[PDB]
Amino acid sequence: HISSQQHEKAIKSYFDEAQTQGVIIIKEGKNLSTYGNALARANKEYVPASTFKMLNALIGLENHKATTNEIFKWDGKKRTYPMWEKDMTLGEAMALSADPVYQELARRTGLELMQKEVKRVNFGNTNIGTQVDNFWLVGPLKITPVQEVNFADDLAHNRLPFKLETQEEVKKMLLIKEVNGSKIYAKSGWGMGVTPQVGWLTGWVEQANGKKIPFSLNLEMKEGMSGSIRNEITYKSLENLGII
Ligand SMILES: *C(=O)[C@@H]([C@@H]1NC(C(=O)O)=C(S[C@@H]2CN[C@H](C(=O)N(C)C)C2)[C@@H]1C)[C@@H](C)O
Repeated sequence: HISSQQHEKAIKSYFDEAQTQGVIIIKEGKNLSTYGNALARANKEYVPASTFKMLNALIGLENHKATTNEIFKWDGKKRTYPMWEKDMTLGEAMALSADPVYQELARRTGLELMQKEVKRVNFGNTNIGTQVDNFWLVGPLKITPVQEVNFADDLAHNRLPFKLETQEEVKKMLLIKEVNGSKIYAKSGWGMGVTPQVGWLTGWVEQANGKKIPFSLNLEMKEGMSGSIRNEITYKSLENLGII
């Protein structure tokens, strides 16, 4: 009974109140809905940053460069964040968004196979350039919020061109929240070495009844913003719309 004008206003205000510019795309069935305080971002290209980890893991697992219980050892070198200084599975690394593990996995895949697989699944502008272990951070790979939500929709419904088992193993890594019999699966992203900086949270909601509603939030991150503003705007938006 809440008007769409009111939903649009409330979700715009969540971005306004985080002092950022952003959009959140929701897809119900085949219909895309765009909300937020910067709608024109929906079809603009940004680096995928750590959202690329979902496809890196699909490619690595499909091509047997890793398994889901293999432990990627910390090599003992200092990492940007102390929580990355430990040994972890692809799964743990997904939740911590640990770039060093994903960089190692990309190097096992190698530049040639990586290029072929990123073209094969049709991700973003599909260009990875000549450096297998940084193309998702500063270019040249870019992707729009519409393309990210369509990727999430594909993964949520096992539609990507990988085995069903590869897709389920990656999906199991992405569970971030359970809210009233609803499950939220998502990957966050924060591209710090592009200007302006870009924040992402892309995934889907699995409702109690089995329906999956994919989303993609995309915003401008600014110095001394907390990463958790991405989750908060998302949960508020999905709750406002009655998806969770
Ligand atoms: C991916 O985009 C980069 C990493 N991704 C994230 C993220 O999406 O939050 C971070 S932030 C890093 C992870 N956990 C630490 C933390 O204190 N929290 C935000 C919970 C800091 C990285 C920048 C990746 C390419 O570096």
